[PDB]
Amino acid sequence: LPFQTRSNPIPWINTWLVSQIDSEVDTDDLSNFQL
Amino acid sequence: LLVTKRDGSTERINLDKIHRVLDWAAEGLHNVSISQVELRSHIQFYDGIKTSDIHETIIKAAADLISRDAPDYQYLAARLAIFHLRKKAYGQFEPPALYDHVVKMVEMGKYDNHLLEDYTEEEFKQMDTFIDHDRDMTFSYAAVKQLEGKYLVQNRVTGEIYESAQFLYILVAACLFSNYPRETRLQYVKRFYDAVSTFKISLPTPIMSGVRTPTRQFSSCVLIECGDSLDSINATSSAIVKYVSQRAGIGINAGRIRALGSPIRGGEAFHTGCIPFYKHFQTAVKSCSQGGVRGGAATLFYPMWHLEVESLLVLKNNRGVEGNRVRHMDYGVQINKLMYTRLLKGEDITLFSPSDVPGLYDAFFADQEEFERLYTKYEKDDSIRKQRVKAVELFSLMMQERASTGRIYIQNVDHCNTHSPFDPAIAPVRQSNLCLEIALPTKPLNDVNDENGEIALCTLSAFNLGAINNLDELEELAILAVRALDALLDYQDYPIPAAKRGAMGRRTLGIGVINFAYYLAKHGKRYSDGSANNLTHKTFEAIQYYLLKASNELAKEQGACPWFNETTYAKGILPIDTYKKDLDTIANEPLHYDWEALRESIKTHGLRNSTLSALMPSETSSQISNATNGIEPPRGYVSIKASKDGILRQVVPDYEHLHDAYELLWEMPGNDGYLQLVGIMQKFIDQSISANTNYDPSRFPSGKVPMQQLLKDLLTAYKFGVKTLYYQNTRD
Ligand SMILES: Nc1nc2c(ncn2[C@H]2C[C@H](O)[C@@H](COP(=O)(O)OP(=O)(O)OP(=O)(O)O)O2)c(=O)[nH]1
Ligand SMILES: Nc1ncnc2c1ncn2[C@@H]1O[C@H](COP(=O)(O)OP(=O)(O)O)[C@@H](O)[C@H]1O
Ligand SMILES: Nc1ncnc2c1ncn2[C@H]1C[C@H](O)[C@@H](COP(=O)(O)OP(=O)(O)O)O1
Ligand SMILES: [Mg+2]
Ligand SMILES: [Mg+2]
Repeated sequence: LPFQTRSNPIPWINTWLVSQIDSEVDTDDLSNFQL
Repeated sequence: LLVTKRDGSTERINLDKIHRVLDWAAEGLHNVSISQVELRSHIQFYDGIKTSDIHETIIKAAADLISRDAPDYQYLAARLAIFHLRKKAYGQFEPPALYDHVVKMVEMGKYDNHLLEDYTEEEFKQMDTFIDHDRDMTFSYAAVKQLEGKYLVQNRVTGEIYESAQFLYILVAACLFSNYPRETRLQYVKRFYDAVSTFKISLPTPIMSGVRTPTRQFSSCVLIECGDSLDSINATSSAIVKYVSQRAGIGINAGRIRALGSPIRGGEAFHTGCIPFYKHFQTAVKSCSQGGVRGGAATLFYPMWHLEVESLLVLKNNRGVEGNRVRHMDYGVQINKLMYTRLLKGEDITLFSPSDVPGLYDAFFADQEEFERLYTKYEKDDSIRKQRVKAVELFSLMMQERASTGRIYIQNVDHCNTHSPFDPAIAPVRQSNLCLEIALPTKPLNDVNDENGEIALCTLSAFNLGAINNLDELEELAILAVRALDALLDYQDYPIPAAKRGAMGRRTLGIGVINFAYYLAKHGKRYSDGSANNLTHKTFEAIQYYLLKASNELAKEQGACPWFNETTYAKGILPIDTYKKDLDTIANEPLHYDWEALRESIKTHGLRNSTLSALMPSETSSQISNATNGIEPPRGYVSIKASKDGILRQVVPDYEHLHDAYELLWEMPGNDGYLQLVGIMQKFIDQSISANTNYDPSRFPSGKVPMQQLLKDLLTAYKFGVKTLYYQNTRD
């Protein structure tokens, strides 16, 4: 490569170049819990 | 063709003037394009086009190019906008001298005249040496738009911007320490200016917007308690109106108002319900919410066992007549252990009007034992008007209204007094604020000027966790932050006497954190997996310890707060004693600081401030340092946030290096990992945390979010001692 690494200075050219809630509750499952 | 310069004169159109500016703003930046900005501007030239309109167009163009592939546009658009804002206030890029500017601004009535009374021209020129106007080149675009849109002193009818960013910083430092002794005044002014202008300390909207302006109100949170009387309702409405016009957000506690149908004056009148009064509180807020720094809002609180609770939960939903909807306020449902017990057992919950149950309300907050006694007693009393509801159904309604509206909040009132810095017998917490992170004592008012009432004010600030490189830097930061906020309490004005009484007797402060997600990314930890548990404990221990130590040393210098005896700190109790013991099963990190020696110094010399820590969302203020807001994980690598102009793109800090370390909001499998962290933080936080619950419907079978999960998460939040729950975000 003869030039320094560089980012694309015209990125816009690439356009042209490549073309309701589950209500159910289980209190026993909740009872398996200590506050 | 001709353009119209800023000074009115006209010259031949020259695109090289535009290349120069853009080349300047893009210098040093990686992967930006001068050509892109010019072409994406689609700048339509006409004869006589103003050169100011030209610049605003290329700012918008460069601002919308912020992306993952090109993050550095956040600084290209910022440097362009700073350049634009410099010309808007000064007519040039170079800012004037601090003295010449303050003189002109005090003369225009845009600054407070005390600036000339407290500082001499020799002192002002000495603070102009503190200023580094090149720190304007460290902002991101989102930061600059918040400065232009909210913070920088401006005219709200002209749109005329009056000051630069570094003048805002240095004068906030000058004013807050203006009342300091000459021997250490400019010493602190410089040190605090450096702290906030280099993003070690985050300052909230009212401080950024107001500290240096004539109208002195800088407390973000106003907490008003309403009694069950027209004189209190009138006083509450008047206090809301006063403080909403003063950059403040309101928290209303209308749980005492008797239910619909209750007798008035022994049956001379029929009580039409709470909702007609809630509508009055809403129009109080909305009457003068907008027009100032931003649109104020308010959150109303009521106990879950209230009789009208089934009608208050649905106040924000659209499906109903306007007579039964108060949509434009948020609501916080107050719950204690007994209410959750009824849910876990599948039993019922009895609803009372607070007027029919003597002492039941005060016990709901102060005395958890006495409440259960009165509750079951009144449940069996047949002479008391009551209403039984299946706890499974009442909770489903609330969590369902929390889901659809997103603004139905929850405050576990028993945790806010069992693990609080206040004695529930002396000064219980019966309320929270707009964003559910403030918990301070209140007493309702009889008049607008009732001396015996108490309105709770909290002044805020944040530590930038990304800005520190070692936790011991907080010791120095906590001193600077606490001192600045405490002197602010004496410096500002109080439109309501009862509010000044609370602010002066308790001197409550609320210092939080920002950039927490970037902080976990720098440590290679995540929210959900639980890898941040022990790190979070180590981090927030240092925060609270150095905050207490800073205010404890300040109590030595100027004396503890007048009502310090009402605090649990006065009795020698620390957060390390009253925290929720379930946290010990999710964190084995030990304490690292000498808490017992701090306990002795507090027992002896007291605390200048009754509260110090509270984790607020920092929705706007955190954007100044491009930090991830509060403790919430960023929504994306490039986040979309709102402003008065339009949408803003905000890159996560240090994106190029840490895009893998970040766990984005919707990359989290659930709330259990996050909620544990909030509980661990709450072990040390004086007040509360604006904790969000998040749900991705696509992560659930049949695409519907189960009520089982909404309740299981609400319980795991209480299990780890979480005081309050803020937003519930639902994806898409
Ligand atoms: N709908 C309706 N509500 C009222 C009326 N008068 C008072 N209220 C409400 C406001 C308060 O929440 C509650 C108590 O009102 P006050 O405490 O100002 O009335 P007062 O002390 O004269 O009688 P009290 O024995 O406390 O009911 O009733 C009325 O004429 N209509
Ligand atoms: N839209 C608003 N209007 C009025 N006050 C607000 C608003 N948003 C937040 N506040 C106040 O600021 C406090 C903390 O919220 P936060 O997001 O940290 O504010 P900021 O936007 O200044 O960072 C809240 O408790 C509330 O009192
Ligand atoms: N003759 C010209 N034709 C087109 N654009 C111009 C111009 N002169 C200046 N500009 C651009 C450069 C800046 O980005 C923008 C306004 O910047 P400025 O330096 O504050 O304005 P001015 O030079 O008109 O006082 O307008
Ligand atoms: Mg020029
Ligand atoms: Mg009365």
